[PDB]
Amino acid sequence: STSIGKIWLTVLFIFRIMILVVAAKEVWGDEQADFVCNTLQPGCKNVCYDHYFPISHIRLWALQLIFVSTPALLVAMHVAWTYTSSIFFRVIFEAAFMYVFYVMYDGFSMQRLVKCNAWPCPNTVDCFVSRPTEKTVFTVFMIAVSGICILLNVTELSYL
Amino acid sequence: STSIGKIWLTVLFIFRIMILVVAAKEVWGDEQADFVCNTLQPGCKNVCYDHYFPISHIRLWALQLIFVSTPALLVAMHVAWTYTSSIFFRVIFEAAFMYVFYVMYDGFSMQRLVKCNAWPCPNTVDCFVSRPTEKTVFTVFMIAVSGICILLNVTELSYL
Amino acid sequence: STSIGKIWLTVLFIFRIMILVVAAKEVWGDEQADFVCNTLQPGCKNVCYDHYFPISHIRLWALQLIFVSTPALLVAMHVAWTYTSSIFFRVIFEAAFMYVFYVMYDGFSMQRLVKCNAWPCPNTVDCFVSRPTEKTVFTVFMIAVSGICILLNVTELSYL
Amino acid sequence: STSIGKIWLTVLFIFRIMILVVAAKEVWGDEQADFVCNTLQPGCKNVCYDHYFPISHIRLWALQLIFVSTPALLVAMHVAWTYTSSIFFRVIFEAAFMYVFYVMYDGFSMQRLVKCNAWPCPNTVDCFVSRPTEKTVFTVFMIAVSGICILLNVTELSYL
Amino acid sequence: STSIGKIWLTVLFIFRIMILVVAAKEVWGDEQADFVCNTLQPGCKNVCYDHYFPISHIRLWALQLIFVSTPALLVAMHVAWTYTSSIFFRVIFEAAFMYVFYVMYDGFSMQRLVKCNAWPCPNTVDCFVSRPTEKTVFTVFMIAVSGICILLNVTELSYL
Amino acid sequence: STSIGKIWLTVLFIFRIMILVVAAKEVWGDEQADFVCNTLQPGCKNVCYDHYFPISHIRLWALQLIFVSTPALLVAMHVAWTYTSSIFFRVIFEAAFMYVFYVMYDGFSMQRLVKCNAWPCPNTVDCFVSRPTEKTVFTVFMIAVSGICILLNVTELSYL
Amino acid sequence: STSIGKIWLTVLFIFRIMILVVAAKEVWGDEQADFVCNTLQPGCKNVCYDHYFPISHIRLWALQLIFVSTPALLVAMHVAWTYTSSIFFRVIFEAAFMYVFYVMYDGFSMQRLVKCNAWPCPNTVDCFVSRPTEKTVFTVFMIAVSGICILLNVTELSYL
Amino acid sequence: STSIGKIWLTVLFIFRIMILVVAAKEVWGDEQADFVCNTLQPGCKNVCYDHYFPISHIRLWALQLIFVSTPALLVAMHVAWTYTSSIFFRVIFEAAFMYVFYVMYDGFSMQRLVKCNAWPCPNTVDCFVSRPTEKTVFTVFMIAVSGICILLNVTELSYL
Amino acid sequence: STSIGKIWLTVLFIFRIMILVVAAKEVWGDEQADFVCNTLQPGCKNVCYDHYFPISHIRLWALQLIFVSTPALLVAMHVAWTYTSSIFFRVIFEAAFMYVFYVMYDGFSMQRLVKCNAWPCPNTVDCFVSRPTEKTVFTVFMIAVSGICILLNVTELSYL
Amino acid sequence: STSIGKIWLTVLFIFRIMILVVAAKEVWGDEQADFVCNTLQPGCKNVCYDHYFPISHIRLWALQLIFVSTPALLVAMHVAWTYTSSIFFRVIFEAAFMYVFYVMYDGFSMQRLVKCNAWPCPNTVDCFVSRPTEKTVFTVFMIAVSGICILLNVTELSYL
Amino acid sequence: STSIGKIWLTVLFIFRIMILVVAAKEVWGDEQADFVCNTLQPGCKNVCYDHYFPISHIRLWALQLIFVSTPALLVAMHVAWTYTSSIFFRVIFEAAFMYVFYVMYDGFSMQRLVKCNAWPCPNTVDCFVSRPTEKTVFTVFMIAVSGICILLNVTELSYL
Amino acid sequence: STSIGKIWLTVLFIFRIMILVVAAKEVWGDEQADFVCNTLQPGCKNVCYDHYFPISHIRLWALQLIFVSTPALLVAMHVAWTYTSSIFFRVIFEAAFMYVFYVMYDGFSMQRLVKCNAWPCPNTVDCFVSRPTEKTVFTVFMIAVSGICILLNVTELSYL
Repeated sequence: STSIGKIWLTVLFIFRIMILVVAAKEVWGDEQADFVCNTLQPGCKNVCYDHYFPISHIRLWALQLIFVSTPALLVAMHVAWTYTSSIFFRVIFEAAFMYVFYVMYDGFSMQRLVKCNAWPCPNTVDCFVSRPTEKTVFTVFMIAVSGICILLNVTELSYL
Repeated sequence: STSIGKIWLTVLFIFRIMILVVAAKEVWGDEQADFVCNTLQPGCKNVCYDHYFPISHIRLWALQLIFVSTPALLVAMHVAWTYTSSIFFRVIFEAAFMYVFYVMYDGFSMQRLVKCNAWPCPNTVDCFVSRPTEKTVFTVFMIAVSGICILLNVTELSYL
Repeated sequence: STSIGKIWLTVLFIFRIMILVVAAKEVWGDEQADFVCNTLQPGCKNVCYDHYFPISHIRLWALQLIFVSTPALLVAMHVAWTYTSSIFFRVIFEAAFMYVFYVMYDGFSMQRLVKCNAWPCPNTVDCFVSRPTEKTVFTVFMIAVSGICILLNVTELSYL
Repeated sequence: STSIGKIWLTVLFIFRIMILVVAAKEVWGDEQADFVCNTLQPGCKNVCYDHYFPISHIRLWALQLIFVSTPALLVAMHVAWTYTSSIFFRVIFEAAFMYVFYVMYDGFSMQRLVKCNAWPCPNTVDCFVSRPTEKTVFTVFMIAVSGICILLNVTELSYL
Repeated sequence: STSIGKIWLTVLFIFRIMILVVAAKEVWGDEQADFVCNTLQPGCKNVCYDHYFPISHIRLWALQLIFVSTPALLVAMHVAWTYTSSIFFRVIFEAAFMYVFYVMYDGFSMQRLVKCNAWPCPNTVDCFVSRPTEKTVFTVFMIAVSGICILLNVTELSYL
Repeated sequence: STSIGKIWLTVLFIFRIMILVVAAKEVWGDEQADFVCNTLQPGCKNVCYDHYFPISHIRLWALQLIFVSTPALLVAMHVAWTYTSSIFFRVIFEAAFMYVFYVMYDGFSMQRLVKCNAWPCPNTVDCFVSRPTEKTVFTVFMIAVSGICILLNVTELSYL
Repeated sequence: STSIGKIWLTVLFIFRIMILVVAAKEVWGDEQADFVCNTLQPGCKNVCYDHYFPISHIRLWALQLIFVSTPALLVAMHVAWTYTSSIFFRVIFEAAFMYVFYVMYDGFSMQRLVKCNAWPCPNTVDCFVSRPTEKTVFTVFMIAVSGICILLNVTELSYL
Repeated sequence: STSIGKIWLTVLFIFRIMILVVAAKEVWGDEQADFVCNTLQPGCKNVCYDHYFPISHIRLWALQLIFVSTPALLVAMHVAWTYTSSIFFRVIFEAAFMYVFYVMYDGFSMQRLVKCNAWPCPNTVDCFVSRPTEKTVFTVFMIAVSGICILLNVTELSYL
Repeated sequence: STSIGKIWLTVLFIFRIMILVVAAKEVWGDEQADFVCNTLQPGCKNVCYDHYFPISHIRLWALQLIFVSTPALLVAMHVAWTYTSSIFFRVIFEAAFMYVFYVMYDGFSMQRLVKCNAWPCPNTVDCFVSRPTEKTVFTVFMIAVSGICILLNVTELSYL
Repeated sequence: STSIGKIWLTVLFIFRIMILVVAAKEVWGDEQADFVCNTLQPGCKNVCYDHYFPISHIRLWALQLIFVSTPALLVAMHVAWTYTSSIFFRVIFEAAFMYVFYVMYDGFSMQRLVKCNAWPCPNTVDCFVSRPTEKTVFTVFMIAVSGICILLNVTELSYL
Repeated sequence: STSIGKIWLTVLFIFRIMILVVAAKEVWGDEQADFVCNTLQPGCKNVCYDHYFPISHIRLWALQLIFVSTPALLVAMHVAWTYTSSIFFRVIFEAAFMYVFYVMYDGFSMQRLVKCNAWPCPNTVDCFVSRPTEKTVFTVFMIAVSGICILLNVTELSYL
Repeated sequence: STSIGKIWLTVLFIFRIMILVVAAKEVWGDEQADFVCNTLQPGCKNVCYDHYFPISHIRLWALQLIFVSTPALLVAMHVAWTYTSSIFFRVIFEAAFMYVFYVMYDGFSMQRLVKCNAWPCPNTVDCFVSRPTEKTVFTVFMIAVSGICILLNVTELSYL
């Protein structure tokens, strides 16, 4: 009847791990040498990439998995009331990274072209990103599992 | 007499894993720097590659292995009627990825040449893909095991 | 007196694995960026490489190891007459890959130079392959163990 | 009431490890070929990089994890008074690496541009670093866990 | 008094493994892109490298470790006179690879420069090899352990 | 009172391992393509690098760890007076590699610039090395642990 | 009253010469190395340039000046009825080159961009011409003087 | 008293010629390959150069010398009232080219940098012109002689 | 009635000169650096150009003008029967160069593409020539004047 | 006794002409493509060259020859008191260009290296000029003849 | 009867001039940048070109025309026996340059390929010359006129 | 008997002119882009070329022709004792340039290789000059005519 969510959290936990490590260092790994900017100006590349990518998706997520897994290893070793507390933390972190995500990345749709008007860059330049479609797809999966994990976590935290 | 399919599913499960990991990061790994486009136009490469490859085969498959393996880890931990349910999910996911596959990739035959008429690209350009033959071959194996796994799954789900 | 072949099959099984993984991703890994074609024509490289290498040796072999190892994991889990059946499959697969091998690759001697007259390629071009000698050597070892495994398998399948 | 800090130290220990290994060889790994200097002068690159990066962050930290983990493996095997000693060492090392860190790296804010006036380099050149923002972020996390680990360690060493 | 050689063989076995894997894919891994030939002639590189390196040292050795380790896994599983037989094979293989080694590689001293007069190569060209000194050093260690393993193996096979 | 050194040797043994593997293939791995020589002369690079680096630090050390770890696996399996013998070997090897180290590498301070007057190289050329500072630092740590391990080993070998 | 046209013909004759030789080998001289085509395909340049420029303006004109000046040197040396004949030829040649001009060059407005779909050229490529504006301007001057020379020539040939 | 201007016109006529031919094909001759634009975009060069240089100064001037010299060769051959007419034409042409000059070229001060936002050019690019100072100087001389020639021509045409 | 041909020969003589010198060093001058061959093979360019262009058109013609003008300067200075002799030579030379022309150059139509299978050139390569159309046009003019000069020369040599 | 200076002025006039035209377009002609600046920054070349060379020596001189030759063609045609006037102008122009010369060019010694800190140029860059010695030499000759021409002109203008 | 040779010498004198100046700076002018050597070795080009071309044909000839024309301007101005003297010099110079020619240039047939084994050049390299055929042709013409001029000069010097 | 030298001076005067202008701008014209230095160091080229070529031969000579021709135009216009004076100047200038020549250029033999150790240049570099042989040859001719002109000039100045 209740606490099926424990299962679903384990399922989605392992799921998220596998979604990352498989596509982890085989999608975004090449996202420094594949940022073709249409200029001879040295440095404009690194500037624009730092501009539109303060953090790469995979790092944010990996952190999110840690901060959301930390209450598990927290509640495991407590002694040799706390349940609901660790679970509430498990809500708010998740929600936080989702927020930060949408703020840094207007929506869940990578734009093929990105303009750029930083300093080394003389004027508005046109820099191209790698495989925006596919990254968008993986975003949709991980935000989806995020929303699920939230909703379950909220419901079973509402057990009264 | 029946439930030999449990064996065949384990066999083909491990099989599919081995078919991937062996040829996984040793076939498609070089499928970004081996997409020779016949133009000086910057960016046309990444655009055309994103066009004809929203997702690389191996990612789709890896997902398919997860969504089809999830009902196993689901049914394993249930308590400390559901059988047929997890099995039916195990059908529909498999079939789904096969459909998505054929839609994104007209048939199971990579074309050596691909034309391209996106934006950075001035007109219809001629971009060449890497090793289309061999990838086609591996597609045939994995779709084949897919069809098998379906057919078994349907039959033994038809046990009445 | 008999079924020493079980040992020899285990020995050669592990042997073949070790011959691969050692020289696996340390010989053929560089066999895309080391296919020097004497032309400016874009794409002629990928075309000619796909022409004379529909599959790289290591993939064929890896498959062969799987299809020949599958009857082992097959016979292991059967219940919780079949022996000779799994063994006969173990013959015919092995023989098949040897045939396919010799057909795709006229004999067991990589030619240093390969001509090529596909479409992007204007006329007969001269493309050079990497380390043909050494690959030939490893072919000789793996076909050799193949012939051995066949001969043993046939003899002990002839036990009557 | 007391020695909850043992937990928190294990938690943050494993935490720090995971923060590193995830972003370890996927952030700073490319920090040699992504140091774009605006000069033709050979060697000025390596000179300026050695100048402003005598050590890369990750090495310093990794050492810090070892010197701070060494008193654990020290106190574990002692026989087959020392507690407070190993703990005090565990304070002073941590504090030391924090100091060294702030000295080598004026504050916790990587500057996008760095000037350079070493020998091969004719005059003040303008060299650009990769992803200064993101590295700054990870610095903030690891110094943060550092300050926590200090404060706990000091308090529970003040148990009297 | 006798069969100390069993120890010494285990010691040197593990030794040889460690000498390889450490320097294995960190010395010879770059021995394709570091074969600087002083010509514009396409292909002359791959030709000359195949000429003076039919096999790279590490492959020969790895094989030698397998053929010399095979009699161990052979004698281990025999039943569920042979001792001296497996040991004699263990002699002759070792000696064989030492012979093949000295034949392919005149002595144990890599020459910095190598001339080359194959076909694509118009005339005698001057091709430079990478780090000949260091490879020579590792040759000396592995041939040394080889000679030791031989001598022990011969003596204790002479036990009468 | 005595044989605390057994602990300290285990501590520093594991320490040295961790100092290597962490910074092992993440510092010196790029020390072939980062040896910028100020000449068009082909080959002068490989010549000068072989000149001033007959061996890279990490190899020497790795060997030293093996030759110094070999008396441990030696004394472990002796039967199924020797103590002091294995320990004395454990002294002299350590001291040897320290000597060889200082001879090949005048002191423990990598020079940023290195001149070179070998054969392909027309005259005294100016070749630049990568990150000399940081490598110097790691040298200081490993020689330091070396001196410690010596001093302990000598003292407890002086137990009488 | 009449034969002012003799003057005007001398005036415009010398004029046309000066308009050419001044801008002759200082405008169109660089119209081979300034035909930037957006493709790597060898030869597509020369093909497209030959396509849209069977003849460069200046050659056509120079010929026109010769064929229109030939009746002058013709009528000069006749002996040591013909007047109207040489004059009529002087009309029809002029008119002819004007026609040929407008046919080869749709109007008197060089287009900045020119597409091209010849053979070496894979598909419709985008080739850019040099200084189309300025050449258009000089066309307007020379066609203008052409129309004048015609009109005068016709009128004074209509003297009856 | 009057018609000193005939002298001054001959003086300045020959002057202008000499100012051109000396600096003619030794200043602006290199003004196609010295228009460094900060972009990889093919064609943007020719576009921007055609934009800000519909005509190069020297052509405009050369024309002006012809149209202003034409009334001289006109008045010379008139027969074998007209004076003031040829002189008035000699005014209005001169004034015209001065006007056209100032319109095409905002003032007599070449700007070192010129932005550009034409079609091939993705956005506002920064293109650099060659030796803007020196060309400005020669403009000042030729406009100066122009103003003089005007003023004299007007005065002596005002002879009544 | 007769010897109008003297005029026509002077006319066409001066004509041919003017057709050359105008288009002389402004068409074929760039016919060495505009022979784009689709190969990296050094030297294949010069080989193929020497193959299909033993002589450039303009040289052949220039010679023809000299050998055909030599009988004029011959007959001019004879003293201080011969007429028909110098005229007959004037026929046969002209005819000769026309023959040689058609032999070296199959017809009067330059082919855009030329294949080439000389020695440095590995196989049949595809080399592109510059402006084949326009050169063909000038050939048609000069062969045309050649045929005229012949026909006149033959007729008036047939005066009897 | 007097007006030998007329001779000396003709002598030095023709002299100066010959000194220029010989070394004119054979020294400074290559002074745009031989201004090697040690930076990748586009445009910094043209900027720095315009900075330190507002005018090339030869232009200044050529002007000086014209303004100093203009009083000759002035005094020649005066009619069909003025002597001293044209001669005084002949002094002041000469002196003027000498002044302007020394101002633009600190002394008569071209510096091999020139630093530069204009806008595109990030900081003080090091740009190298071509053949500074030789240009200095020719400066010394032309300033020398200048001083002579002055001194004579002043003396014979002081005839009273 | 005699001294027709005066004519023939004038004819061939002017002839030789015209053969040169036409093909003079339009054949050998590009014979420095069209000497494609198949090596990366800097300098080997200039070395090999200096080796096989101590002097270019056209220089030798031009000298020969001067030394053979000098006795004409010699005999012209003698006063305001010598005839035969100037004529004999006119023989021996001509013959001399023919000898020097054949010595420097084995025969009158340029070889397409030339090997080269000078110092910078590591070993026998293969350098390709430009248009060897055509230069050979012009050699044949000029040596031919040389032999004629000799034979006439000898005969009419044999007038007795 | 005497003043044949007037002839010989005219002969050699015109000779020297022709030797220059023929080989003038067709030998040394390419002596800036053909100074191949074996270094990446920017600027070292221009430095070394300025070092070993403060002046190119042809300039020195051209000056020498002017200073030695100036006494001719001097003595021509003297009026509308001086003879020996102009002739003595004609000696000393000639001798001077010969001296300066031998000083700047150790002897009359251009060395193929030239070392260089100026400032930008890090150490002794190896720079290669173009066609040293041929330039040496022309030096021998012009110094030869120089010595002749001297000797004649001295003798006939010794007429008493």
